[PDB]
Amino acid sequence: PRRRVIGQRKILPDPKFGSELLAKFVNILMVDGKKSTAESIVYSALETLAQRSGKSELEAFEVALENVRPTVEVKSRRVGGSTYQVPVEVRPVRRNALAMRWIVEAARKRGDKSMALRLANELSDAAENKGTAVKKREDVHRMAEANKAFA
Amino acid sequence: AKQSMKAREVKRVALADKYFAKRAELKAIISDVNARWNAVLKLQTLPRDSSPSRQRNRCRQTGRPHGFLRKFGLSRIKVREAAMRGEIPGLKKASW
Amino acid sequence: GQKVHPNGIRLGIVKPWNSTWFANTKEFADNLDSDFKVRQYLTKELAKASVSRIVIERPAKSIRVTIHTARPGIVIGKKGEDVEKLRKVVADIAGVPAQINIAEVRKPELDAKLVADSITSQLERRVMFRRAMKRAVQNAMRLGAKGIKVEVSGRLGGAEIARTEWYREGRVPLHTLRADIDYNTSEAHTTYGVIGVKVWIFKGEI
Amino acid sequence: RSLKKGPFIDLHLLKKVEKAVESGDKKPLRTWSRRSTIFPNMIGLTIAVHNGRQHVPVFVTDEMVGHKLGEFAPTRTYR
Amino acid sequence: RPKTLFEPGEMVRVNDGPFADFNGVVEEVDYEKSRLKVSVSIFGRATPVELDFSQVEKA
Amino acid sequence: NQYYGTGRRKSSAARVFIKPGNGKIVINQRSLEQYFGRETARMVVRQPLELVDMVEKLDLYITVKGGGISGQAGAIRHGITRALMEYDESLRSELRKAGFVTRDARQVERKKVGLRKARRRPQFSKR
Amino acid sequence: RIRIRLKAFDHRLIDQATAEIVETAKRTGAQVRGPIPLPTRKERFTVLISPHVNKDARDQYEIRTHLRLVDIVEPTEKTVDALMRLDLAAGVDVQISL
RNA sequence: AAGAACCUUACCUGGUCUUGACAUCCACGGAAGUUUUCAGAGAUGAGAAUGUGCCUUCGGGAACCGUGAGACAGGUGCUGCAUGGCUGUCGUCAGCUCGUGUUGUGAAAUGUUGGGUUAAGUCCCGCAACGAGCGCAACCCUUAUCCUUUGUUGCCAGCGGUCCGGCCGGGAACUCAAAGGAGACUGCCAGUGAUAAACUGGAGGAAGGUGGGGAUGACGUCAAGUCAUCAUGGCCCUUACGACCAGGGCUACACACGUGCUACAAUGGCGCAUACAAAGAGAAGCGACCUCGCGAGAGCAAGCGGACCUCAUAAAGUGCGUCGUAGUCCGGAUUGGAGUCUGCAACUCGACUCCAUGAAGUCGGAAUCGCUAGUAAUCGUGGAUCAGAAUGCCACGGUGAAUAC
Repeated sequence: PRRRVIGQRKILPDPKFGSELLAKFVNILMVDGKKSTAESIVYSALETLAQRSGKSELEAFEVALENVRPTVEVKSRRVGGSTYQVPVEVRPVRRNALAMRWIVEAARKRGDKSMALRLANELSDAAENKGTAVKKREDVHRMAEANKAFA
Repeated sequence: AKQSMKAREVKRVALADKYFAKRAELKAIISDVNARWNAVLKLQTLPRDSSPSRQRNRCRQTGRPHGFLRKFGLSRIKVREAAMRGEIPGLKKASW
Repeated sequence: GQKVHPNGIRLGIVKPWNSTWFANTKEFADNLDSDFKVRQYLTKELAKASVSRIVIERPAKSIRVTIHTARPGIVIGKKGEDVEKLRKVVADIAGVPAQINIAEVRKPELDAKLVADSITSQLERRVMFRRAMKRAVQNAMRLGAKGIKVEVSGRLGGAEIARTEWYREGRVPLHTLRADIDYNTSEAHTTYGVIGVKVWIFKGEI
Repeated sequence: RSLKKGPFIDLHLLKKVEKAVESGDKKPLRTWSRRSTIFPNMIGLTIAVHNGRQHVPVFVTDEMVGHKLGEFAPTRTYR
Repeated sequence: RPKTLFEPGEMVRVNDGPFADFNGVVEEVDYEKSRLKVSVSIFGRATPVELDFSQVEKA
Repeated sequence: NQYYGTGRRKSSAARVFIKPGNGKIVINQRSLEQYFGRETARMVVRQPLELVDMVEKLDLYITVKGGGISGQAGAIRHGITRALMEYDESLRSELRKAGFVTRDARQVERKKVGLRKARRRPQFSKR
Repeated sequence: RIRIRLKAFDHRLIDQATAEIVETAKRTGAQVRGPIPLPTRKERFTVLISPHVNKDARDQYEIRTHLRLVDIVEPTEKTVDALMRLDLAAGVDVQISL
């Protein structure tokens, strides 16, 4: 804000696995205030992915977020017509935040029949660097590098 | 003031008890059959104008048919006029 | 209309309400009719007597009318000669036994409605409004309450355009809820039309 | 739409139907009411239904089984 | 108490209620539950009180 | 003898009576896992008791009404924290750091005239 | 047994009305229980404020009708002939159920 | 406009009335009232009935009814650029003035500003200005915590006894309910700042820098809206711009625009079972229970003018079975047939129920709106108006975010 900086309302760990990142994940994925239906699809997709892939439940979303975790962000420095994309090292809160927003938007975009399938497919395709969220991450880095007038 | 609406309404009040409210129940029992017979025609001879359905609720003071409130017997600007000047008992502002 | 109205909030917390009677809501309207049908009458009859404040309470089987005024004598009369005919018709319009009590109050200029009707009576007699307004505020502030203002509006000075004019002596904290402020309105009438008078009087605090 | 237990025919118009049993078919009758129901005992009448500005002469037939007089009276106007 | 049968609009006397040594009128009667809805005009206002048939006498 | 705590969460109301015994919880004359412990708000009631490790020490008889699943569990949460005075106060001093001793001031804001709800304003025209 | 029920328009009028109702029965000699709260009714009224053009502005008023229940336990001869007629509470609608 | 089938209704087509539909006053005769007959769409004209009560100094009142006459009454007629009153709006942004003193021939200037600080003309320092008034915080209401008083129509922890029903002793502890108090006042410490105001962190506390929300909108502005809520100057109508009655219009249709609601789906559709509310209203009322009809609803039929009785079964949620990306078991438009409820009466122009029909629509161009935390979003409940009729207005709660570099 203008008068002072304000950090968004802090959250507590999730009731099932005790992770503060999964709490933010289910909150962003939630629709119409129905947290129960949201976490039900998140846990169902995570369990089906951990069973299908054969990896641990921790790495089933940590490596999937890691492949969509950016290392640079864009600053609007006005050089290219009152807007620009100067690159700078992303802060950790923003680093995991942009990754979650992209993988959730990719799950919304995916054409699979069930949201559990759309999420388990984006989570699978992300970790092998082929998903839609990977395309989003590997397009902004190119645009930021192309618009690197300053650093 | 528009004396017409007040005159019509005052006339309908007395005439809606002079003919209606006593023989209307007979129409409700016979015409809307409860246990066609020919006794129904004699109960449709009531006055068309004097019917309670025609009666429109109006303000006690000015006869305004819109904005009326049945409980206080006045209109919203009349309730506001008395309410602001402290003439309605305990009608304090709502500030919860 | 942005200015705050004091009589809707002062009578709830610091001042007592002008209608303390309790009645049933299911028959409130008819009772309200009988309540208002004598307040117009008392306003008409006590126009020559210059009424200052009335508090009427109707328990639904009797009606207690309490009246304040400059001179209780003209209203009561010699031993009750005048007041009996007023009580008779009030008891006939309301249908219940009327109890009328006129209280003696020294210096009635500290009440808004008295000064309001006084200026209104001076506007029908065609005398100057500025001198009438100045005396109405001057011989009320020096004699008592810590603040008074009178805002007249409407065809002032015989002009063909709308205007406002007002004097303010002392201080009137109108947005202060604990302030005891008496406020009434009065509409005069002349050939130019209706003139609106508003008077605020601030006596003290709780 | 219509009355539940029987066709409501207007009182004065019922008097006109009773006088029509004795007087038979006649010239168009300009009445003001439109709240009457059609039935087999009403076929053959040549009454004129009111429509504000004018009175439309309607001839009753079998095809008007549940309609009222007001469904044949032009009140509004088209361009 | 005598005069066990009552009728609407008749004056009675309160004996077992808080309004003893005073009279009043019954606005509504309930013969089914045998309860009298009597009002006492005290302080200028109506005061609904419940009375039994056998406890009070007709005036 | 008994250890009591009321607790409230925005619409709900509970009476948490802590009696010595087994580690089970009785809520509305029914078990914990049956009512909602296998679904939403499963372990929020356990967060005050997790810090002190009272696993089989005290039985809780609770009667709660009002609100919904979260509201009832929040009333049970504030009831347990209010009823945590059973022994010496050296354990609630660490429970304050967790943030459950504090009564939440998060309550619904009223609807206002001209608005569809608490803060939503009607759509403004483009021109 | 004497289920007194009071109905008033002000919070500082009904507790004072039931103060004499408790004192003029407790002192003379009877069995009396304290006043039951009996929840206050809040009646709201929302009306349009402007006379000729008013789309989203309204003025909101309300009335709080207070209630009380004394419920005298034993109707002894001392309280039957001394309880009422002395409070002068004209703004309290008393109702009594036996 | 917080309710247009007639009425409402002001507007229109026809039928009528002129001291009148409403009011003061004069004269004359008649108790008022309750009856029906013919004609007309009715307003209404034209007859046949019955009664003559209370009570007066019998001048026969006091009530009312009919006729006649003038003074007159009446108008939601015109003008919110002749007005009162009320209201939107700038804007709850922190501003706006009065006494002296002083300066300039004077309009005017200072005060009303330079430095910190806050939401604030809030406070302090500095200082040719010193003081005061309106406004802001401030006194009001609710919420967040505790104590005292208080237990029926509300409740059942420590206790037991039975219809296993708080139902009954008892407790009145306490869920809840409602009066009176206490508590938050930069107060406690440290640091910073000027040693002043003030700021940051920590402790206590349920809550620290007006804890959260609401009410309350300065001097003034738009000749802003309302002669149609009412009042009112001037002007106009007066066997007519007045008044009554039936029907019609206010709902039309080659169109444009605003505010809203429902959709385009497997996050969901259908079917069964099941858990938890708050705020209100209710006597020509809410209408249990029982029976009939698939049903909308009808008949019979308790309780209460209200923590008792009813509206009222809270819904999203959660378990399974079904359908698998289709113009589909998505979504329902339009139309026909057959009914129910209110009301003289559903007639252009109403609600709801049953059967049949299943348009458009694949998240929408340019553009644009609302929201900083219990908010946005989503799902239900009640109320005003209401003979009977809301996706609008007002109010209440369930779940409950995202994001601020």
